Amino acid sequence: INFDTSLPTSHTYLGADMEEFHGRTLHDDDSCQVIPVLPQVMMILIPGQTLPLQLFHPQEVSMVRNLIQKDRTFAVLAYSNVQEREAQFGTTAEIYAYREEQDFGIEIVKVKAIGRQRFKVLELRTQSDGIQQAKVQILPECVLPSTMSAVQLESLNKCQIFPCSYKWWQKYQKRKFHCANLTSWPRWLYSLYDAETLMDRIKKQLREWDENLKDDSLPSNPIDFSYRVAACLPIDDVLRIQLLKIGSAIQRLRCELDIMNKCTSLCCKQCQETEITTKNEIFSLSLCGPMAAYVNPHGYVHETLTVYKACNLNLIGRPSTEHSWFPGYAWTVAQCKICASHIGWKFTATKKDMSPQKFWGLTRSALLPTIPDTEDEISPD
Amino acid sequence: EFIVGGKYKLVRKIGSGSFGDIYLAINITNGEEVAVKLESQKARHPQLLYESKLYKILQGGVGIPHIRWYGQEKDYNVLVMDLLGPSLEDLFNFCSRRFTMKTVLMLADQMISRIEYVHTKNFIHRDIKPDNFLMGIGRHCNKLFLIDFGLAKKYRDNRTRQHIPYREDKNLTGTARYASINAHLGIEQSRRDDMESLGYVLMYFNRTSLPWQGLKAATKKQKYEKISEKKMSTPVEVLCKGFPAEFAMYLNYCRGLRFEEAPDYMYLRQLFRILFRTLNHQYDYTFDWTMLKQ
Amino acid sequence: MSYNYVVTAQKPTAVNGCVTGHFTSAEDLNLLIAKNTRLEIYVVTAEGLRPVKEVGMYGKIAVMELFRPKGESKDLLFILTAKYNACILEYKQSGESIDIITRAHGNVQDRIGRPSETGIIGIIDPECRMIGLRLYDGLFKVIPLDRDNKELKAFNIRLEELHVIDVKFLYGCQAPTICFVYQDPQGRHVKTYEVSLREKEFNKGPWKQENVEAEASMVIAVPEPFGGAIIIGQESITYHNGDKYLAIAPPIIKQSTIVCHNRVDPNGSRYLLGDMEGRLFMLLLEKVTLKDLRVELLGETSIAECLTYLDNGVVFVGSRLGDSQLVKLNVDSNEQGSYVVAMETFTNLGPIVDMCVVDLERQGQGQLVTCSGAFKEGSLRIIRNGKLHIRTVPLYESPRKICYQEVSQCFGVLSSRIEVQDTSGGTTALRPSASTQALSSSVSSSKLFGEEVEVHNLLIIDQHTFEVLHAHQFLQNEYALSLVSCKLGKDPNTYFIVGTAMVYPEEAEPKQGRIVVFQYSDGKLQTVAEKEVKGAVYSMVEFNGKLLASINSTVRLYEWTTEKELRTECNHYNNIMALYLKTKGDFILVGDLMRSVLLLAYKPMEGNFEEIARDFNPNWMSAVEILDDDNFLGAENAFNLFVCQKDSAATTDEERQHLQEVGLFHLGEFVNVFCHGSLVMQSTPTQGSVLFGTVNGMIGLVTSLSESWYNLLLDMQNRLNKVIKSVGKIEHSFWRSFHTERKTEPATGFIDGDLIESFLDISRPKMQEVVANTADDLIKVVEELTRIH
Ligand SMILES: Nc1cccc2c1CN([C@H]1CCC(=O)NC1=O)C2=O
Ligand SMILES: [Zn+2]
Repeated sequence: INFDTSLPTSHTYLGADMEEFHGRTLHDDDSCQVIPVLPQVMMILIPGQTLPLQLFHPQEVSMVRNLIQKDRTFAVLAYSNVQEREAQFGTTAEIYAYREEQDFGIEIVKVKAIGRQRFKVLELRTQSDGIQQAKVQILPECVLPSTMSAVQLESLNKCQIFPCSYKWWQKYQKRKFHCANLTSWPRWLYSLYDAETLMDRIKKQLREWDENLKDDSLPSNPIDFSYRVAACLPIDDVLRIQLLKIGSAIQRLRCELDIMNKCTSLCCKQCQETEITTKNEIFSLSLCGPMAAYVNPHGYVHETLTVYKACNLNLIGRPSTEHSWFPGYAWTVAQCKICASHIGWKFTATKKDMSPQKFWGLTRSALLPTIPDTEDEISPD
Repeated sequence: EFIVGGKYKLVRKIGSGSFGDIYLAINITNGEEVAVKLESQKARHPQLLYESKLYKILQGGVGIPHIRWYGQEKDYNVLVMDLLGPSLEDLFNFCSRRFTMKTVLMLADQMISRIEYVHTKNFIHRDIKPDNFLMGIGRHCNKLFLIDFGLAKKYRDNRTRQHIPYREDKNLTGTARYASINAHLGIEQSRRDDMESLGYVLMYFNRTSLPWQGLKAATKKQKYEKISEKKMSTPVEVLCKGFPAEFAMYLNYCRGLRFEEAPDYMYLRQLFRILFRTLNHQYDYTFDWTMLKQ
Repeated sequence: MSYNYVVTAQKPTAVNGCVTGHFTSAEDLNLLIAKNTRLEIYVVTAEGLRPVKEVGMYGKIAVMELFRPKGESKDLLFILTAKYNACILEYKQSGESIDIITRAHGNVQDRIGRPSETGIIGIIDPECRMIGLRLYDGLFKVIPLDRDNKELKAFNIRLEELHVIDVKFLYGCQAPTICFVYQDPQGRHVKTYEVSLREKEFNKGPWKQENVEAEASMVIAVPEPFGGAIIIGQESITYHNGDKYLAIAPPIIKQSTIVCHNRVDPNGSRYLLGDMEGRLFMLLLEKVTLKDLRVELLGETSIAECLTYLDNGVVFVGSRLGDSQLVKLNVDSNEQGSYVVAMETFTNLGPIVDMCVVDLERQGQGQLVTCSGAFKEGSLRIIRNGKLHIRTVPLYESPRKICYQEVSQCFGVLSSRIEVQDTSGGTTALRPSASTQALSSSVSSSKLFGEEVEVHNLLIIDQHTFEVLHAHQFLQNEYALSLVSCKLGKDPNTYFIVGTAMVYPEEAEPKQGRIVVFQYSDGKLQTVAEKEVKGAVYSMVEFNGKLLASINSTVRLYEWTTEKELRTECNHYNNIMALYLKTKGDFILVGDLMRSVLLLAYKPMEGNFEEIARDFNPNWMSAVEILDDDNFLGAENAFNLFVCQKDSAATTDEERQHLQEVGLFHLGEFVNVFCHGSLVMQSTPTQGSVLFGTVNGMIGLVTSLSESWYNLLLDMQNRLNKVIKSVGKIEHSFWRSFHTERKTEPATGFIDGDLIESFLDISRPKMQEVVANTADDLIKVVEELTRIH
C-alpha cells in the first residue's frame, strides 16, 4: 500500500507529454447532432470517464485530425449487439489531449478523450469513405429538488440548516424528513431517495476499496459522484447500458448501491459458472477507483479492475514490464482454467520494497457479475 | 507486419522443419506469446494439416501442447500453439553435452509417460529424438512435452483395437541415430519401436555419443547401412557397459517385444524409479540446467 | 386524448399565514388569513370575527404582509405566490360593491437560482422603503417601494453568507438594515447589513457579527424604544442591540423548538411564542434600555403554524396540523394563574393522509372518512353532503391508514404514537391517546435516555359511535405500512390484513416485515395467521380472491389455503420498488416515489405476471390511481396532476409497451390519496368519480368528459379568462401550467371546474360577453356540472 495512485491516470506508458486543450464543447439538451464514430472503439463510455486511444489506420488518423480542427467530439456507441453494430444509446467523447508520431514511416495518433454527454441514437449512416456518422439526440440530466420541497411547513423552514457519524445521520433524517408525517410514507423511505444519504452509503463501500478520504478525491455533486462510481463498477455491457439509460442521479446512485450489494461474485463470462474473484478482493490502485480504461500497444482498450486475489486462472509465459499500465509492476497473461479465455493479467512487483507485491488486473469484457446462491439478475432503479 | 489468425503478430524465427519454420508470435490483444508453425501451401513435405488433426485427438493429455488456431494466411498454412521452452538437445548443449544419472532418470520417467499417452490414443510417434522433447515455460518449466506429430501413424483401430498388419520392405521414417534395429531392417514400426528409440535417447545422454554416431558416408543410403550394421553388431551389454543394469534391462525388454505387443510401461518406469531411490535421489526437479542457472 | 374535469369539493382548511392591520378601513382592525390559494378577510369585533371578504388567487400564497407607506390612508397587502408572482393589493368598497384592486404586480423569479433550503423569506422595511426577499442561496432580492414601481422591478445583492437561516429588517435605523442568522464551518453567527437602494448593494451593518447558539433559528426585530433584535435557539433567547447583550436560557423552552411568534404590545414589550408541540409562551421585555428577558408558559393550543394577537386577550392560532382556534388569554387577573381558554374552533381536515368512502347511513349517498392531522392533533373526520357536514373524532395520535369492514360494522385504522425512552428501561407515552385508551387491547408476541420512539397500532373503531373498541400494538421497531379488509380464497370470513416493516436506525433498507391476518368477530380481535417476509410490505391489494403484496422491489401473489395460511403462488421481480399498487380486473399498476409507472397482467394459464407497458419520467410521485382500463391518474412534484394512457391496439410492440402522457395540470395541492367514490346521491355529461385528499385538507374530484364537452368548456375557459378579474393580475394559464423548477408546460387534458363554476357568480353583462358565439343556456350546463359534488 505505497505504489502512487496518481501514476495509472497519467497513462505514462503512452510516451511523451501530449498537446493539451483547455476549451470545452457541450451541446444543448434534447438537441439533435451529427457526430462521427471511431470504427474500432468497442467500449461503453460513461460521462467523466477517461478514454485513451492509439489510432493506426489512415482513415482513423484523418478523422481525428479533422476533429482536432472542429469541436474535438466523437460518438462512442454503447453496442447492444457488437457483431451487427447495433446501438440505441451512447456517449460523446471530447479529445482533451493528442500526439501525432511518425513511428516506422507511418503516422500514428495517440488521444486522451473524456465522456461528456449521453445520447439516444436516431440514425447511423456509413459514408462512401467507410467512416460512419451518428444522428444523435442529447439526453438531459434530470436534477430533482429535495423530496420534502413540496411537503415542507413554512414555520420549520428555519430548522432546515443543520450544524459519532451514526448519531448525526439519525438527526439529519429526523430534521430533513420531519414533514414526511404530512404524507403517506415514513422518514426512512425518503432517506432511500436522498442524494446525500445514498452518496454517504456509497462512500462507505468506496472506503472499503481505497484509503483516500472523501474530503478531496470524491465529488460533492450527485451527478458527478454517480458518474464517477458508474465508471468503476465491474458490470457486464447489458447492465452498463441500463445504467447509461438512467437520467436521474438519485436513480443512478440507488442502482449502483444495489449492484454493490447484490453482485458479490465475479465469474468468467464465457463459463458463466467459473468464479474468478469477489467484491472483497476489489481495491483501488488508481485515484479513479478500482477500474479504469487503458490502451495496449496495438490500440486495444481494456477496462482493468485491480483485485488482491483471483482463482481459476492459469498464467501464460513469464512476466514482462513492456508497456505496463502500472509502472513498477510486470504483467503475465492470465486465462481461465476451463475455457482458456483471456481474463486479464497478474501484476508482480519488480522491487522487493513495493507494496502490494502482487495483484490481478482483470478485463471487464471477460467478467460476469454474479448473485450468490440461486437467482437471476435485476438492477432496481 | 505479419499477422496470422487475425491476432498473432510474428516477432522472429525460433526454429525450422520439413514443412517450413517456427516463429515467436505475440497476441496483439493482450501480450500473450505463442509459437506459430508456418508451412507453404505447395510445400514439398506437407505435415501441418495432419499435425493439426492429430493435436485434436491428443488434446487433454498432460505434456501435449494446446493449439490456438489452424488456418491459412497468404500462401501459408498456419498452426498457432503454446510457446514451449528449449528441447532436450538444447539443454544437453547448455550442460556441455553431459547429463547426470539424476537428470537422465527424472527425464526417463516423463518420456515413458509422454510416449505412453500417444500410444493410448492409438498412435506411434516414429520420431523419438532429444529435439522433440521440450520443457515448458513458466508454470510448465519442469513439465516435458513430446511434440512434432508429422510422422505419427495409427497402429490400431480405436473401437476394435485391431493392430496394423505386419509389413516389411518399408523405408526408414525418422532420424537414423535413434531408429530401432527393426525400423532399419524395413520392418513396420509399432509401439515397441518408439520404446526402443527412447532407450537410445537415454544412452546418448548417458555416454556423450553413441557407438554408430561418428560414421560418415557420402550418401544418406550409405550413412544408414553403417548405423544399422553397427547397431546390430553392438550387443546391448556393450552399449550399456559401465552404466546401471536397468538401461540394458530396458533395451533388452523392448527388443524382446512382439510386433503387436503392448509395452509394460509400469515395469519400465519402475526400473528407473527403483534405481533413482537406490542412488538416494529425490524428484525435487533440480535438473543439471536448473543448477547452471543457480 | 383523456378529457378530464377537476373540481374542488372542499377548499383547503389548513392555515399557512395570518396578519392583523387596517386593510378594509383605517378605523377597522382586520384579521387576514391565508389558506394556500384562499385569502379570508375579517373585522375583529369584541364578540369575535366578522367575515368581510373571501377571495381566491391563481397561486399558492408564500408571503402575505401588510404595510402602510407614506401618504396612504390605510394598509396595503403584499403577496408573493410559490410561482414567484408578486403583487400589492388594496381593499375598496363603494356602497355594497367590494373589490380587491391590484396596485402593482410582477414576476420576481430569476432565470438562474437554487431555491433556498430555508424556503422563501419575505420582509418589509419598517419605513416602507423596500421589500426584501430571500428566494435563492447567495442572493438577496430587493423591490424598491415607490409609486413608479407598478411592475415590481427588483435587483439582487450578492450575499457571501450562503446559508441564511432567518432575516428581519431592524427598527430605529436611518438606512434600511437587515439582521440575520447564518451558518458557516465555524458555526452560527448574527450579522447586520445596511441596504443601499442607490448603490444597489450592502454596506457595513450598524453592529459587529456576534457568535450565537448552534441551534439559533429565529430573528425578532424589536420596535422603538428598545430596538435591536431577539435571537431564539433551542436552549437560549439572546438580545443584541450592538454593545448591549442580554442572554437567558429558560428550562421551560428546552422541551420543544419555538417555531413561531407574534408581537402583542406595539412597542415590543410582550411577544407570543409557539413551539412544535402546541405550547404557548409569553416573552416579556422589562424596560430607554432593556432591563431583562422573561418567558412564561401560558398553556396549550393546537400545533401553531402562525400566531396573531387580536385584542382583549384574544389570540388567533393558525394551524396546519390540527384545527385553528380563537383563544382567550387571562394574562392579568393575577389571583388566578396564566391560562389559555379556547373560544372558537375552526375545522381543519389537513393533512388528509388517507381516506375511504362508505355508505354508512342513506344506503345511496356516500360519506368520506379521513385520517386527518398528525400527533396530538390526529383525528378521524366524517364528511357528508348537507354545505359539507363534518364530524370530528380526536385520537391524540397520528391516524395513518383506514379501511371499512361492513361485516363487523367497524373501521380498521393504523395509527402511531410517540413514546419517550425511560431511565428504568422501556418507553413512556406523552398523553393518553386512542391506542392507549381502547376498551380492549392486545400486543404482538415479541422475539429474541429521553429518545422518541414511534409505536404502531391497529385500532378497531365502531362505525356508529366511533369508539375505539380494540387496539392491537405491533412489535418494537415494527412499522405498519399497509392495511386491507377482505375475504380470501374459499374462506367466508372477512379479515383485516396488515403489511409491516422492521425498522432499525443502523439499517437503511428493511430486510424484515410481516403480513398479519386479523379477524375481528364476536366483539374480539384475534391474529389468524402471520407470514414473515424478507422486506417492507409497502402495499397490498385484494386481487381476485388472492392477496397481492409488494415486498420491496418484489410483487408477490398469495393464495389463502384451507389450512388458513398464505401460500406463495407467484413472484415478479421489478426494476423498481413497488410503492404504489392498484388493480383493475387482472391488470396491476406498480409505481414508485420517482414516477416510474409499470403495468402488469396476471396470466392465469401460466400462473405468473407479464409486463404490459411502462413509463419512467423521474419526478416525485405522491399518489396514483387507475381511472379505467386505459388511463392512469397520478399526483407529482410541484403540486401537479398527470394522466398516462395505454394503446392495446398499436401495430408495433414498442408502442403498445409505452405509456402516453395525455394530461398535465398544476393543482396547487399535494395529493396523498386517490379514492373512487362520490358524496352525491347515486344521461350525465361526466363519467367516473375519483375523490382525492391533500396535505392542506382540500378535497377534490376528478371525472372524465367527452371530446365535445372538453372542447366546449376549454373555449369557455379562454372566454372566462378575458372577463374574470384575477387578484394580483395572475394569468389562469400561467397558474394551471404544469410546473417543476426545470420545466413549465401549459395544462393539457384537464378542465378547471372551479373556473367553469365561477361563471355562475359573474354579472349578467359579463355572462353575455362570455356567450357571444344564450347565457341562461350556459347556466344550465354549469348547474349540471355543479351536481357532481
Ligand atoms: N507488449 C505487448 C504486446 C502486445 C499486446 C500487449 C502488450 C502489453 N499488453 C498489456 C499488458 C498489461 C499491461 O499492463 N499493459 C499492456 O499494455 C498488451 O496487451
Ligand atoms: Zn471460463
